Amino acid sequence: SNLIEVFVDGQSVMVEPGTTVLQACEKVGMQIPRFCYHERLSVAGNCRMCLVEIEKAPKVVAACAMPVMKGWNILTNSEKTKKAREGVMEFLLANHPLDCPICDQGGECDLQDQSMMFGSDRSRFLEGKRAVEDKNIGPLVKTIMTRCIQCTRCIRFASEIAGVDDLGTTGRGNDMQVGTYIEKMFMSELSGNIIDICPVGALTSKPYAFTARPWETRKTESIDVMDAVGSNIVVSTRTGEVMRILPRMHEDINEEWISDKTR
Amino acid sequence: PKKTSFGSLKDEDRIFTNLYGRHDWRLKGAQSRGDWYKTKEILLKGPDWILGEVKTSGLRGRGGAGFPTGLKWSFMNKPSDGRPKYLVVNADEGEPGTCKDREIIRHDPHKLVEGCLVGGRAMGARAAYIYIRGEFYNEASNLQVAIREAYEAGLIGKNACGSGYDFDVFVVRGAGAYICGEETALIESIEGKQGKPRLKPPFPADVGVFGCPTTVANVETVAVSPTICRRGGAWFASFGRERNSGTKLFNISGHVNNPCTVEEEMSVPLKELIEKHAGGVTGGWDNLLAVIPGGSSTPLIPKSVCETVLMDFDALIQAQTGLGTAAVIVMDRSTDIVKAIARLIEFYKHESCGQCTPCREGVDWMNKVMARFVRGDARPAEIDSLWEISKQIEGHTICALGDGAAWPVQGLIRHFRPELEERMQQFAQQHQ
Amino acid sequence: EPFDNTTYKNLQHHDYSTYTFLDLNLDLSKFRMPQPSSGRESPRH
Amino acid sequence: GALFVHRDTPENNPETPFDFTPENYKRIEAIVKNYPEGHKAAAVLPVLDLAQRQNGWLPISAMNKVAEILQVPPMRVYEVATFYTMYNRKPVGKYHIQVCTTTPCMLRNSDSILEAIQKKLGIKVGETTPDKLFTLIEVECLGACVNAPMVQINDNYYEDLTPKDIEEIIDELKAGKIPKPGPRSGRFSCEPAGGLTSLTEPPKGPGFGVQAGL
Ligand SMILES: Cc1cc2nc3c(=O)[nH]c(=O)nc-3n(C[C@H](O)[C@H](O)[C@H](O)COP(=O)(O)O)c2cc1C
Ligand code: SF4
Ligand code: SF4
Ligand code: SF4
Ligand code: FES
Ligand code: FES
Ligand SMILES: [K+]
Repeated sequence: SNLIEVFVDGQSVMVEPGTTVLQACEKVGMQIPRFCYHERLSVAGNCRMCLVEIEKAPKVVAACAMPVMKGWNILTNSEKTKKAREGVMEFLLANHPLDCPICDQGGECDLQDQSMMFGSDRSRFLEGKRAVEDKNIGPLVKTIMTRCIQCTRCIRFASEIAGVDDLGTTGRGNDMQVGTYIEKMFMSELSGNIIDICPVGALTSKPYAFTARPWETRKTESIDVMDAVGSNIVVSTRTGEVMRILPRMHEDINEEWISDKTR
Repeated sequence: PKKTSFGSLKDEDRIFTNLYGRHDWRLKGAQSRGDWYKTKEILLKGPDWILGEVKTSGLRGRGGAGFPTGLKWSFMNKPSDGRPKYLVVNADEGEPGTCKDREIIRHDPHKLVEGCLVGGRAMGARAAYIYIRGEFYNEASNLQVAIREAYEAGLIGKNACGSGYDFDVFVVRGAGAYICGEETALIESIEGKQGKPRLKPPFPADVGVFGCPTTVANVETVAVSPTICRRGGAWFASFGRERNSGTKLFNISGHVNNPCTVEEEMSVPLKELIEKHAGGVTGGWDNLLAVIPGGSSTPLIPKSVCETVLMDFDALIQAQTGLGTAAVIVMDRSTDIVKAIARLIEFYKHESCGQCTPCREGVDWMNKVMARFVRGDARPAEIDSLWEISKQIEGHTICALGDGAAWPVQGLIRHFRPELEERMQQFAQQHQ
Repeated sequence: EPFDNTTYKNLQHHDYSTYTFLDLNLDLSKFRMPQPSSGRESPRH
Repeated sequence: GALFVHRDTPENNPETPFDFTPENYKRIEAIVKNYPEGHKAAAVLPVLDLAQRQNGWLPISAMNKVAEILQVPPMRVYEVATFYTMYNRKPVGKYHIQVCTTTPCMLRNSDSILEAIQKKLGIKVGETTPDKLFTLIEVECLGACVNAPMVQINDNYYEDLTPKDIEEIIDELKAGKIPKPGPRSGRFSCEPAGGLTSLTEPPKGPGFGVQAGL
């Protein structure tokens, strides 16, 4: 009907008008790299990791924000696309702390995984690194903000999901710091969910700190009983012990969020 | 048929006739010089007539990009959806080396006010927001006085100039950010948010300030619009090369005998401009090292190119640089070229918004390297690394500030590489 | 009135003060026009 | 020292007294009326600058008040203050000396200006004088590149300076007089120093050059 026709690496896909390059690539099974885009949050276009080449076009476009146009051929595995990803990852890791062994996000980090798949194998950064202060936003979320990649997912979640506008950016440039400026607690019935969306170890669970690693946990899909919503969850168990509760996506109930009590 | 020589603009063909502040800047004086004249007839002729004349003039934006203005202003010429429509005038004037817009605002304010109306009528706008940098307090106050004078005299307001068109002109002051000169960042600063640019699409003509159709224009671009309409576009096209038509305010700064602001015909030879108005280079043309033609965000050119380069959009592109704001910075052979360029990178470091990764981290990374290049604490193989770092910041950023911090570094590596290597090896001998 | 090009006529700014710019905007309020309305007191409404 | 986090102090705390004066509320009402209904947040910057002009700096209470009157989340006001460099989140002197050190002003020996002020006021860049009259900082291009070297003190530009002149400007400020803004060389603005090379002929009167119909 109103569907338009676009090509992803030459294969035709029919997409509704308003669809993004990103969403089009999904319908052929390709996942564009991402750090800032989240399907349930507002588009930001700041990480620049989604950049993808359009054939017969000289500039790479941010797939997360650019609508598809009829006739576009999206080159997800081109040299220009692959070189853009390597450059962005190089900037992301330049000031990133060498904390993977001491970082609870190890083994389930998108920066680690997307560096391995879409990044280089070595560094050419011969300078010093940035260091940031740590910010206390309550007893449930641990902040090691030197690991932040400034994706603003936490800022958007609090404003657009929790309805709390307490997280923001202070400063500009390399010194831009996510936080509350003042000493404040991000206490809410949905506070813990910023831990999941944060793709790095900047925001982590204090109760779960240091107890386990992702690979050694068995995943059990159960249900939450703290309330009557029946939120679908995953129970991570190691050696006959319960280590953490994670959300399991159910569109018609909890989407991909759970309450702090459940968590 | 053809003009193969350009320059020597006669004062009667100049547009900014009080550029130096030697006449009255209030309404009475400006009306003598020709402002606010038959403006009722311009407005009644219609939006299509105003846009058509601006298209014929070949006018291009003086803010930096140089996009054809008439085509840009015609995006807004469309039926209303219910939302208002606004004209935004960019007086942020943040580009280092550039000071043209300060004079227009403070010595010829009423040209700007009249341009808002004529530009606004063409676009269909209901008002104009003139965004002026916060350090231009005295200049901002002068504009408000002028706007009050026009409001009291019926030139702007309800039924302005007796044309049946309602137009209001507001002035909003920034608080200290070069990045607010970027058209989308400027919009967001007016809306009350951090001066961080937007992604395009959406384009400002569809979604702009307050989520309404908007067009962002430079002070010089707007100020010349009334004059183009009275005297005619062909007059404005009579000057300059084809597709580089018009007259341009130039700012000559640096190691010159008489640094100055001056209006000259587009495509004027660069050597003529410096020698004629500015008094030449300190120590003469043979002491010239390099020139930055269009402000910090433009690659430098060495003396070998400065001899025979015309100051227009196209010619400076073929030299691997850009006209930009037409702000000329001149460095002599006594200059430490690397230290000069490094300080510009240090400026882009302090002005990046931090929104997007390649400039938030890359510009810092380039700054740190260039600082070492100054002391020589680097190996010759880091020069080519800096080039690739620059090319990873170019085309991968939201705005053009990153594009504007890579091109300067690319210019130094392109034309002054031997200077970089010579400093490195000297530091190696000293550390023996 | 005779043409004199040897004086700087923009000398008013030597007297401006801290509150000048905002005072003039206050005096300019009466001359404006009715602003347009989105339809809600704020985006948070 | 370039900190973008707030730690409560005896002088700066959410209960530190600050409210606009009755005159400044009327000024606010004009500021808020310049923008469409439903977008009062657009007034954050101008209203914030108003608070700093009344008080001299922006304490944490000042930011909160701006948010309360505009019904804006307090954090969003904190973001604006930190992003923009004209907002003083620490107390500054009665006179705020700003020196442009960018390349065009650096090529014309703006460093000499910076060294002269340091010697006379007995302070290093970024520090405040013991008497709290003067505060020195380096800044970027201030829009007066042809008139370099230049400094801004409060809201006035003093241009085409020389090490002697900037000491004079300080001396006048110390005594009580407020010096005269503008180039301190034998010229008035951006005009070619030695003499005008353009706009020497009388300006052309109205109706000159008008096209056929118009
Ligand atoms: C970092 C940055 C700073 C800019 N500063 C200015 C400025 O101070 N004045 C200006 O007119 N344009 C500036 N621009 C260009 C604007 O983004 C925009 O292209 C221009 O204002 C459009 O006006 P025009 O069509 O009349 O040229 C800047 C752009 C960037 C990326
Ligand atoms: S966030 Fe990821 S890349 Fe960074 S230290 Fe933690 S595990 Fe390593
Ligand atoms: S703390 Fe995490 S979610 Fe928030 S901006 Fe930083 S990386 Fe993104
Ligand atoms: S390139 Fe720099 S200034 Fe432009 S949006 Fe990205 S971080 Fe901000
Ligand atoms: S996923 Fe598109 S810029 Fe981050
Ligand atoms: S470089 Fe100093 S005012 Fe522009
Ligand atoms: K996390």
